[PDB]
Amino acid sequence: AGAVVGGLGGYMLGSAMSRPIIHFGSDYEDRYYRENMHRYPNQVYYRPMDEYSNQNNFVHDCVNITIKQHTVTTTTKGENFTETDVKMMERVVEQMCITQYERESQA
Amino acid sequence: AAQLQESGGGLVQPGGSLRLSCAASGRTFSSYNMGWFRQAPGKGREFVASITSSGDKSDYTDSVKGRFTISRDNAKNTMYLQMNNLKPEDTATYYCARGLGIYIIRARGGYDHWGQGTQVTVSS
Repeated sequence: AGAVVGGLGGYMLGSAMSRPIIHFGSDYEDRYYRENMHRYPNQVYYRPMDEYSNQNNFVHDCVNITIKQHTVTTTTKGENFTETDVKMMERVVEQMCITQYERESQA
Repeated sequence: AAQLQESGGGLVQPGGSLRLSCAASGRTFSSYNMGWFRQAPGKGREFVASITSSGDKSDYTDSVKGRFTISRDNAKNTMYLQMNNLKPEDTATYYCARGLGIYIIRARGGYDHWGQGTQVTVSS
C-alpha cells in the first residue's frame, strides 16, 4: 500500500504483522513488553530499497517514520508513551523493519 | 526557482579535512530542512547528513557519523558540511538538496532541488 507521511509520498505501509516478542535482559522488562506490546506498532512505513545504498538507512527511516506516525495517531486517542515505551517500540519496530528489508532484498 | 550551489570540494590527503558549502538563492532557506548526499562513479547517490530547518536536529549516515558535521547559517542562506578525518571511501561528488515533507529522512526521495555538485577526492 502506498502512503504519504509528513507531506511526502512514496512510502509504503506494510502489512499487519505478527509483532515479535522482544527480550530485554530482565524478566520484568520482558513482562512489561508482553503487557504493553498491543500499544506498539504492528506495521511499518518504509520506502523502496532503491532509495538507499544500505540496509541501515532503510531501517532507520522505517523506524523513525513508523514511530513518528504512530505517536501522532495514538496521541489523538489519549495515548502517552513513557521512555520505556519508546525504547521498546524502537526495538520491535527495528525488527519488523529489518524483516521488511529482507523481503525487499530477496525481491 | 530556489537554486542550490555546492562549493568547497577538492583533492585532500587521507586524514585531511574539508568544509563544503551549499548556497541557496531565494528567500525561503530557513523554512526547509536540508541535506547532503554523495555519488561516486558506479554507485548511486546516497545519504550523508541532514539538518532541520531550524537547525534543532541533525542526522548522519553511519559511515560518516563522528567525522562529519552538518550545520546551517540561516542568516546567510548557507549550509555547511565539515568533513574531518577523510578516508578514500569518501571520494565522491557531494550534492546538497532541500527536504521534501516535514521530516528529515535518509532516502533519496526525501529531497529535491539538487545542486550540480562539488567533487571531493581523497587520495590513497
